[PDB]
Amino acid sequence: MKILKLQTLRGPNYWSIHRHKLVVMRLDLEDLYEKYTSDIPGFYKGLTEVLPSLVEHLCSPGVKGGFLTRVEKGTLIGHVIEHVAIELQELAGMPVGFGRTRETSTTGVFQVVIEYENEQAGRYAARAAVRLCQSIVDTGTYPATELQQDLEDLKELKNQASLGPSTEAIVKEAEARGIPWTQLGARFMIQFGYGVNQKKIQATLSNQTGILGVELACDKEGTKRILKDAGVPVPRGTVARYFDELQDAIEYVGGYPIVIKPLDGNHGRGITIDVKNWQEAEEAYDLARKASKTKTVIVERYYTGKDHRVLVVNGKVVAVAERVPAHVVGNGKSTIAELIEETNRDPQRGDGHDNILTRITVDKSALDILGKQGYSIDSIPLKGKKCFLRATANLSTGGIAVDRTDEIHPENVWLLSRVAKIIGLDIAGIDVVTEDISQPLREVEGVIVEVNAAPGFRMHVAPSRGLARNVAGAVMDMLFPGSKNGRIPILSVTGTNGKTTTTRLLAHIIKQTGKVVGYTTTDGTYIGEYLAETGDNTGPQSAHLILSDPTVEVAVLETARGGILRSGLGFSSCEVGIVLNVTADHLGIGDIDTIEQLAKLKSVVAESVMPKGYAVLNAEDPLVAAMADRVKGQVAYFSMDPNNELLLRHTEAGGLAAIYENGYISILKGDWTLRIEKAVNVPITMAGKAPFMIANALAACLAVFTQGVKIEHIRKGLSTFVASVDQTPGRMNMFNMGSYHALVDYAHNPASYEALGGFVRNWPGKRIGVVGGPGDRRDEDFVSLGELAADIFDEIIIKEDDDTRGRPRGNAAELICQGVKQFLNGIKNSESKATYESILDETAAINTALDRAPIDGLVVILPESVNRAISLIEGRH
Amino acid sequence: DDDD
Ligand SMILES: Nc1ncnc2c1ncn2[C@@H]1O[C@H](COP(=O)(O)OP(=O)(O)OP(O)(O)=S)[C@@H](O)[C@H]1O
Ligand SMILES: Nc1ncnc2c1ncn2[C@@H]1O[C@H](COP(=O)(O)OP(=O)(O)OP(O)(O)=S)[C@@H](O)[C@H]1O
Ligand SMILES: *N[C@@H](CCCNC(N)=[NH2+])C(=O)O
Ligand SMILES: *N[C@@H](CCCNC(N)=[NH2+])C(=O)O
Ligand SMILES: [Mg+2]
Ligand SMILES: [Mg+2]
Ligand SMILES: [Mg+2]
Repeated sequence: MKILKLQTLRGPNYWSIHRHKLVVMRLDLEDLYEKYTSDIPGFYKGLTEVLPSLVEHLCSPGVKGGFLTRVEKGTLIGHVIEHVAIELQELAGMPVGFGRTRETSTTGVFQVVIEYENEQAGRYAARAAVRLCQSIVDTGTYPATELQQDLEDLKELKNQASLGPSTEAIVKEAEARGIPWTQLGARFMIQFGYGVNQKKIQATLSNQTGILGVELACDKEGTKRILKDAGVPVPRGTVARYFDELQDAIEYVGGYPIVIKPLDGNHGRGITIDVKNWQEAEEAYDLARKASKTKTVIVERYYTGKDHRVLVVNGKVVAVAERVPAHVVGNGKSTIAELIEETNRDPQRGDGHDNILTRITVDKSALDILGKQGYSIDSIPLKGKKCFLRATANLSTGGIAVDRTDEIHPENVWLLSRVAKIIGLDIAGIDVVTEDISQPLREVEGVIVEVNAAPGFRMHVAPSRGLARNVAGAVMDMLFPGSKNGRIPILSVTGTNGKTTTTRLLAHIIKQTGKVVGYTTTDGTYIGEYLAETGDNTGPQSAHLILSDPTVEVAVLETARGGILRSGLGFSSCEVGIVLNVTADHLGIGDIDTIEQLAKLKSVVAESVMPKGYAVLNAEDPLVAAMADRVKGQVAYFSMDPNNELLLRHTEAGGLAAIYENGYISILKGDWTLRIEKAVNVPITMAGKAPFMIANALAACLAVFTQGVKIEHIRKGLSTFVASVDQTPGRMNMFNMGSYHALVDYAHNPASYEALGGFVRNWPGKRIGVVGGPGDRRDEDFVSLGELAADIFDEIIIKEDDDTRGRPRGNAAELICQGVKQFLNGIKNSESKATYESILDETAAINTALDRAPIDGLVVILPESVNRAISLIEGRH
Repeated sequence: DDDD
């Protein structure tokens, strides 16, 4: 076994839709290629003793233990490998239930697809499955120590790539509302929505949470001063840094009892709660001073009453929880000694940062605290009354929370909303000390102890003594007020031969409307009028740049098959999904070997259209038109032939099609025809000479029309879009230098070659052509390119791309020469005797083409890089 | 700090 390639899919992909997280591996079965499990000695027993849990795999039999029966009858090792990967990452607590195995075109390599929950965990499970199976086939068993090591590694990977419970809850709510979410790579920040409609959270702080409010909340004395200036009942306190100031401060606060705490600390380090005389105040002051990071200590009046935590979101009180400290009740005539471990044996209690109820930790400090209680270990509680173990009233110690949201007085709700607004926090956690939350804080001597930014709502979604509150729902309501997701209109263009031109035309048409358009094409990624990134930029890694930009209002993405194969789609759904054509030209790349597979791959865009969205399909292409079914949302057809029976039948019942009827780009809305332009006033069509450009224009116009763009804007965008170097880098570019003309294009496959010929053959001048193709394509494609170039052109100059993609140098050139020779030998008389010659350098090829251009001739260039041809023709004026 |  040898792992040849390991890819991870994060969106809708070729293998599945709605199963976004997948991992696909090319596994080489060098020696066990046709060895079934029944033909491997001792394989079944070793496998079933290493992992008995496989008995739960309801395989193709569909019954409990069916996979075991499949192994019994003899099965290929790829199937057991995918199953062992599923079970290996399932034992680590990660439920996954998708798996596939396929035979590739090459002899000994399989493709194995495993569902994952964590990317690193999924890759690790895929890598470990083959090692486990190889060890079983070599020795008959797998060591238990290695199995435990692998499970521990998987659990560590799951823990490492995990959000927090607050972020988990908020992300789960956003997913439930259909709002897209992505993980930023900087500071554990999560981005919701797209473009101008996006928001950001870290754990509870949002992108609208103020720096000033957070800093004021972190400052205890500043918060107290601000709240006192606003009439909020804060505790009467003072600060002190030297020993001699203690007596004066205690006089100022109003007597006894008092509270001594540090200015800065964590988990209540060195905070005394209740002191009533001198000496204990002195030791508490010493402890707090040695616990504070700045030697300074708050001393305030002690206020009796229970401790409540009030959560305020968007100025509204969402949840109120009373914090009861760790305690036991002897109502069953049992004392502390039994109950301390009786409570610890309850499944609700747990450690870590997931189970909120913690075990009652009997610390030495806790022993001292229960010493101050006035009772002992075996002292039975009187009458069955609460007896406490600590006084901090915190969940970490082992206390409980009681829901009090339905009992808070309306005046208290108003006061706490005012406190949150005064501090300046959109989400705040306010600590109140009061004898009764159902009465106003003025009647009882209730006080506001502190205000916390980025509070944890972990005690409100699981009170354990009351009703849970949907805090994540309130946060998501604050982030997205109405029934609004964070989506911007997404238009995904896919197809074999017209993605870039259609994407640019769509971007121009939408730019006619006053909107900022972020679009990614083969040339580069643009936002508005300015280039955001250079390169290929046709995969999800460039779609994320557009979808995360804060200024983009409409996203237009050219979605090539390469990105879908590599890592799937960069988005869950698209508003418009355009499929232009599917031609079997570059077959053999990846697992794609038949045009049916290519159609299935390109259908991912069509099947990703949301139910309220549109799928713009070419009715003239049978494979693309076959995608009409299995598409959620409406279908709109475009056809260059106005008499297409399928399109007419579609328009009769419903509408939303586009045709080219009588020198007119027309939209059919059922029984209504709306003409846009004469198709000779559209510059890219070149006075209607290029039909493929007209098809691209039809697709773009239909796509914008389905989204409500006015006909006037479509007309203006279609008229003002130019097919020259100013806008189109290498798409149908004319260059005129007087004596002749230069056509630079991007043709590299037989379909685009035929489309190019359909326009070149109408030129009345001499036809010189420099042709070529990428080196990673099949030989038959090169032969077809050569024969088509022979058919259409009069002078042939064959060049092979410098980046040959692993193919030996030259081979493609002589095979295109073989194709042109075959076409030449297929002619009896001198009907077309085009001259042929091959030079393998781009500069030499274009120089030779431009050197011997006669009067009124046409020289067509199909270079590896557009910038080379652009610069070469710019230098020569 | 964090999740106060
Ligand atoms: N002046 C006071 N009167 C009565 N109870 C108080 C007073 N100050 C604090 N407490 C109680 O002590 C608890 C902890 O007070 P804090 O001001 O939160 O001290 P701390 O150093 O911030 O500890 P943490 O980390 O915030 S729990 C509060 O939740 C109250 O229950
Ligand atoms: N609808 C069409 N049908 C056939 N050929 C077309 C069509 N639209 C454009 N072409 C030709 O195909 C060439 C290359 O296609 P482009 O639209 O420029 O880029 P592309 O389709 O994205 O190709 P890739 O995938 O980026 S290599 C163009 O220069 C045209 O000559
Ligand atoms: N509760 C927490 C808030 C501090 C601000 N948070 C961040 N991430 N700057 C605290 O430290 O009190
Ligand atoms: N309190 C916060 C902690 C999780 C975020 N921190 C890191 N390092 N991911 C939460 O989300 O509850
Ligand atoms: Mg507190
Ligand atoms: Mg605090
Ligand atoms: Mg392109």
